[PDB]
Amino acid sequence: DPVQKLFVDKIREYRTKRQTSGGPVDAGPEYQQDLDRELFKLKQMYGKADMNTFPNFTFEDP
Amino acid sequence: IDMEKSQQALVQKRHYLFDVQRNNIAMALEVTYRERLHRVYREVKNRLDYHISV
Repeated sequence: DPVQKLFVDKIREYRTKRQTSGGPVDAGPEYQQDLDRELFKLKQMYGKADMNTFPNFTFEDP
Repeated sequence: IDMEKSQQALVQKRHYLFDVQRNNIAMALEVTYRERLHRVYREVKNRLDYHISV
């Protein structure tokens, strides 16, 4: 199973990725701008509510 | 005489109008109830879902 060089190569490279992931590695500002735009469209589709605010409607009657 | 008898029977059956009015009021409130339930449940569903999205 280890004889195939490519499998072990990918394995070790991903291992290195995991250790370097102590923090996420190689974001790059492009990453941040993409996050910005996609989160913006997501929230705009959803709304302007808080991250985790449990709201209420304050009902009424006819 | 016959007209008097007939309108007397009409008077007897009178109550239907008021009863319809009460029926209207009652189940109006009831389905207001049920839609408020739907509203809260759906809202919390949406609020929790925009986190799975992220």
